[PDB]
Amino acid sequence: ATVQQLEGRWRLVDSKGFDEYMKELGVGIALRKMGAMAKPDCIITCDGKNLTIKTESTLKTTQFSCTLGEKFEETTADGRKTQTVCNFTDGALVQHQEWDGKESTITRKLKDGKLVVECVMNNVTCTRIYEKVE
Ligand SMILES: CCOC(=O)c1c(NC(=O)[C@H]2CCCC[C@H]2C(=O)O)sc(C(N)=O)c1C
Repeated sequence: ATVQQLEGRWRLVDSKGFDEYMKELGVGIALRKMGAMAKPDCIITCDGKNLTIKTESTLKTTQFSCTLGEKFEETTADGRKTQTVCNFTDGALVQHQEWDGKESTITRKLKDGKLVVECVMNNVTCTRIYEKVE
C-alpha cells in the first residue's frame, strides 16, 4: 500500500453518519444541509511528500495542499481553522486536525478498489465510500 494508490478522481457513492459527525462539530443548519445534499468528487494528487485534496460538487469546491508530516493551517469545508497533519501510515492516509482543544481524525484507504473515508470526533463516526471515476 502506497499513498500514490489513492490518487485520482473519486465520486461519493455512499455516506453513513455524516450528519451526526457535522452535528458533533457544531456545524449550523446551512452547512449541514449542504453536507447532507452534496455528492462530491474528491481529487487526490501527490508527488512524493506533497499532497493536494480538492473536492467538487454542484454546491461547493474546496482544496488544500500540504507536505506529508508537516503541521499546517487547514481551513475546513465548515470553516474551522485547524492545525492539521497528514501522514500515510499503516496503509492509510491519516489527517489529524486539532483546534480549540478538540481533535478529529479523517482516514482514507483503498479497499476492494474503492476509497473508504472514515471520520471521527469524540466517538462520533462516519463512513463515506467513493468509487474511482474518469
Ligand atoms: C460542511 C459540510 O460540507 C462538507 O463537509 C463538504 C465536504 N466535506 C469533505 O470533503 C470532507 C468532510 C470530512 C470527511 C472527508 C471529506 C469528505 O466529504 O469525504 S466536500 C463538500 C463539497 N464539495 O460539496 C461539502 C459540502
